[PDB]
Amino acid sequence: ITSGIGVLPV
Amino acid sequence: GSHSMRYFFTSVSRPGRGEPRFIAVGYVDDTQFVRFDSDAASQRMEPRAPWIEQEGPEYWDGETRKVKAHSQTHRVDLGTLRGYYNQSEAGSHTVQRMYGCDVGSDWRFLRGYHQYAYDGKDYIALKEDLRSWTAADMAAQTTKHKWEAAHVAEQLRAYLEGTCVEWLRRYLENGKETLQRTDAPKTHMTHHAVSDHEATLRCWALSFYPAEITLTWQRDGEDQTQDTELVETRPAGDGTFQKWAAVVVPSGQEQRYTCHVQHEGLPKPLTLRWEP
Amino acid sequence: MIQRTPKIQVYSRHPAENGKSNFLNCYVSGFHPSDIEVDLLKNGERIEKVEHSDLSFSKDWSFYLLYYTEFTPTEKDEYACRVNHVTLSQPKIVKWDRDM
Repeated sequence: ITSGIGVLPV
Repeated sequence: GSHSMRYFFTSVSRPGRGEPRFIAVGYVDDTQFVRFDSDAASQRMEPRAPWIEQEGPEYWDGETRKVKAHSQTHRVDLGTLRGYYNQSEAGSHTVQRMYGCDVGSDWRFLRGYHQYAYDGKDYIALKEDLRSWTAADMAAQTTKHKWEAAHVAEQLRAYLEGTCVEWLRRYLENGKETLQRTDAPKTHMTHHAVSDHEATLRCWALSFYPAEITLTWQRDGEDQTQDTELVETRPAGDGTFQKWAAVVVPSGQEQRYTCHVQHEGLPKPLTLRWEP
Repeated sequence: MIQRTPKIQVYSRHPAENGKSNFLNCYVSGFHPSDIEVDLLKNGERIEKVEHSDLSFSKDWSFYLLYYTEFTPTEKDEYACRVNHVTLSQPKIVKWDRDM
């Protein structure tokens, strides 16, 4: 299960 | 033993034409199980293993949407990073991200990772604690105040200690004969006349899982990392791995030496010798 | 900015025996950047029917692939792996040694 949250642009 | 999950995401810019290459992949320990590839036809997340397949068509839908968001995120990143480093539009650049969780044998959360690289090199990672960041330089010190203002750490903590782990067991529980197996190595050893009076002794380890394994030499009962050769553990194609360490010796001094193996699969540490 | 040349290993999935079925692998590790070219040759002729794994990466961020192809060893047959990378002057031909 990959994350729908975190994972933002730099 | 302890287990884990990792996701690997890579994006590669193609300056002289196209949008960027995007590949994703997931591993439960050393077994791949899912994959997305931008270039390849379907534009879906695709099962890569047999045990994962059973999940219904909203598992895959969700995964596909989420995976496309990541890839839009890396799309913007590559261009931002050009911004940060005043780089030309005519190089090709690379963003990898990696994350996932470790569990103990009790199956409970053990640790978490989240690490980001640009052009092969650490850019920012979170530290293994109540959550802070490590910025490789002043360009990434920027993504720091940026990610701190957004509470980005807390958002990942929640995923890593939360659904990452809750979901890891669902794959262990369901993929048991593929994932909870521990195959011992099928060891053997070969001899090769190479010179006039100096020969080779390769010691082979075939088809084992998991992939951790040590293979040491001993001239007369001590370690010998110098004068050996040790090829990096490779996978065989059939779910198991291969590996070998060899050693150049003098002719008629072969019984001196001993290949020592350690592995999860072995209750007891092994040892071979040029008997035949 | 940082380049890293590939490390190649060529080998069969099982131990070889003339005239039995087996898979021939070329395993390429430790490279950067990702763009790479890898053929499998038989008597120095590219073999079309080859497959390969989804690109992934190691703890130092360098990439690795596996390429493979069904085959039957024999005495006369000669098998190699040919490779190109942004770090390689000409290509790199690595033969298969039954005892490697």
